[PDB]
Amino acid sequence: MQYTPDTAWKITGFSREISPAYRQKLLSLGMLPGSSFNVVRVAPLGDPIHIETRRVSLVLRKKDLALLEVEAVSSLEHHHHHH
Repeated sequence: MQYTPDTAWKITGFSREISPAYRQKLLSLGMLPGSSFNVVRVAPLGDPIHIETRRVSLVLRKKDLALLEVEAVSSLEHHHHHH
């Protein structure tokens, strides 16, 4: 139950073992870590991990997810604009 259809994963950064292709993609986009993303769905049949982010959609293999540094979020904090 490591991967679920609804999970808020925090993005900390890519691992060293990470491939040059994926790593380069981070360099190409100025949207580097520092936020969280939700999983669109998880295929137990044996398909890669499909994830969606308000920024863009992307799919990575299970191994790729393990390599990427991620952390679960449960802080649950909100600020009031006024009053």
